[PDB]
Amino acid sequence: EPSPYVEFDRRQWRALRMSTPLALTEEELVGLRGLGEQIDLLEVEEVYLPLARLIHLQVAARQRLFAATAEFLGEPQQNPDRPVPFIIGVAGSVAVGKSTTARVLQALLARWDHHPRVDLVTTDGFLYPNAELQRRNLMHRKGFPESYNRRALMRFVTSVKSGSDYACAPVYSHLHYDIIPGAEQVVRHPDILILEGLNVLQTGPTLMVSDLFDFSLYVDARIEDIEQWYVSRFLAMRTTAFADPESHFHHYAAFSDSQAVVAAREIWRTINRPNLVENILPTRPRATLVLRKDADHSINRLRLRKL
Amino acid sequence: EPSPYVEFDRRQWRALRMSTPLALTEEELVGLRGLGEQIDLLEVEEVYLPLARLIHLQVAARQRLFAATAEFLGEPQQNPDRPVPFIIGVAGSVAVGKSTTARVLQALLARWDHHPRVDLVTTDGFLYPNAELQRRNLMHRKGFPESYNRRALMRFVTSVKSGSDYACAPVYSHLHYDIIPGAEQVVRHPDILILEGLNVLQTGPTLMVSDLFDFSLYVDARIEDIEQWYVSRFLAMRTTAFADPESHFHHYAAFSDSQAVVAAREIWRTINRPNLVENILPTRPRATLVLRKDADHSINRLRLRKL
Ligand SMILES: Nc1ncnc2c1ncn2[C@@H]1O[C@H](COP(=O)(O)OP(=O)(O)OP(=O)(O)O)[C@@H](O)[C@H]1O
Ligand SMILES: Nc1ncnc2c1ncn2[C@@H]1O[C@H](COP(=O)(O)OP(=O)(O)OP(=O)(O)O)[C@@H](O)[C@H]1O
Ligand code: NA
Ligand code: NA
Repeated sequence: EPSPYVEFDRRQWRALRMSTPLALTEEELVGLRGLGEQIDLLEVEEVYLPLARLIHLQVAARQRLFAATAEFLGEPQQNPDRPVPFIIGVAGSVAVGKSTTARVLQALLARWDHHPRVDLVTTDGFLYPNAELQRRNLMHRKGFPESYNRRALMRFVTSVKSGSDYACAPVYSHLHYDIIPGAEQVVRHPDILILEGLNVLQTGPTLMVSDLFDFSLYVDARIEDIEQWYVSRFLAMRTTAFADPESHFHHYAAFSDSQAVVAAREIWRTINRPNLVENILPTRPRATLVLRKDADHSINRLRLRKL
Repeated sequence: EPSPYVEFDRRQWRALRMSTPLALTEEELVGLRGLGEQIDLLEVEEVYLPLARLIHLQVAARQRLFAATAEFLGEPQQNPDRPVPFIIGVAGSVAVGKSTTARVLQALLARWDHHPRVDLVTTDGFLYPNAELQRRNLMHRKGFPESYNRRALMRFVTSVKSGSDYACAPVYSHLHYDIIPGAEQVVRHPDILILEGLNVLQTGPTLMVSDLFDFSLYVDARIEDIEQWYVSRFLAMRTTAFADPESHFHHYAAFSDSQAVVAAREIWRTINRPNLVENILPTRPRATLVLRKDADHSINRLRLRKL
């Protein structure tokens, strides 16, 4: 029976790469790869290149849609070379790899003919300050929809896509586990804006950023695996981030593999997992493209929305 | 501050009509107008013509989007003259005029160059049978999301848009207040499919028909007015539909203006109003175009989604 989707195995997907050129060194893929991630240039070749090709085919097509409305509205023509920014959403669970997926994607798309301004904005900075979360009894729901200033987030994307000269987003510090005072990321009329976060794909009683997306990615994996990835990465961070005396979680550095595992699982059980199940996963159905990962972080399956 | 929307007054909207021809007689508008509706050829000129123009501009544009994905997928070209059907959703409250709005729209779009097959499907037929509603304790929630076989509805639209040769939908009888046994509406690869219902625009934890829409209309009016329209129409039906001895509500024909008013308001209070507030109105934010009506049924304002 008919389906809005079309699935592929990596062999199948690899072939749609067609002629697409690989413009990234292995030293560059590294500065994009997050701790624990297994992405290599091969995967970028058989998976991210076709995806970049697809996206570019749609970037031009997606604008005929706006032009039409512009033609209808009698309005003049586009603004000869400052089009409606193509907005891309990247969603997925904590520790699934989306952050890397988002960075690799921005790199590939920026290295394109004529060289388009491709900005990447994570929703981290749209989290409420710890003081504000403390006030709303939310310090233990960081990552849940309500922990974000979803209104500010919407004003931001709406602004950039509505053709603004520049827009600002706050900045979150992963070292201090909090929003950075006075800091800001400025975005100037990009050609493509990539928005990455746990729920970007959420719908609601109001127009949300998921409604402004022209294309969307959802990095997926078996829930047991992600937990394994989360915990492993947690243990792994004892000698990297947590090692730093400035880290809000420096006390974790001294944990034993054993107590660190216990600590990691508890956080996952009480926070990240509930949010994945209750909020993130239910948005997967409408992702333009879903990247399914095997326990080894390898992307070997894909589901595309043809409808 | 930027907005995804752009509003118009009828004067403003009237002008976007541009050159669009009026191909409907006043005798034809009548066979489309529902009891209580005040729509006339003037309104069709200053409101429905621009709208038809807009939609046609998008019908071609919207397909460059599919072609792109087809080009990417290596797939051959479209099927030379049986394109991806353009799906249009029309939503709104009971008694707001959408049913008429939907019929007038189908008429206008069918009377177009090359003459496209424009089918209209109301979600009435996707309601569960009274026996089935009785079983789910839903006979008093007819119109609410749960009273519809939303899965069958999705299979239907998915099927038509996925390029099916033909698809079937059940048929609802307004005379018998129930689904008609063995009846079916067959839709054959339309060029445009109009889907009209109370909630068509609903989103959820799963891919829904709102997600397959290429354009959407939401007929709006002040809630107090709609109630007035509902009640008036209810009274008015004592000498038309209810007069028929076959009517499931024939007993209403004998009501006095007074007890009929009481009866009408109760139904509105307990069913239609709650559903408008809790389910329909919350979907308005994402309608491509909203037709705002003044107490006299006159459309004098419009809100278009430019984003
Ligand atoms: N305490 C931390 N210090 C630094 N980085 C952290 C910390 N916790 C999580 N991270 C994340 O590690 C990410 C890079 O790895 P990856 O790209 O695999 O992240 P992820 O899977 O999206 O996980 P997360 O949602 O925690 O970022 C950075 O984007 C950063 O947000
Ligand atoms: N008992 C009834 N008998 C016949 N038609 C009815 C009855 N109740 C409501 N209607 C509706 O009257 C509609 C035509 O008028 P209009 O186009 O104004 O309807 P509407 O505002 O959408 O109201 P409704 O949702 O009740 O159809 C028909 O589509 C039919 O569904
Ligand atoms: Na910028
Ligand atoms: Na047909």
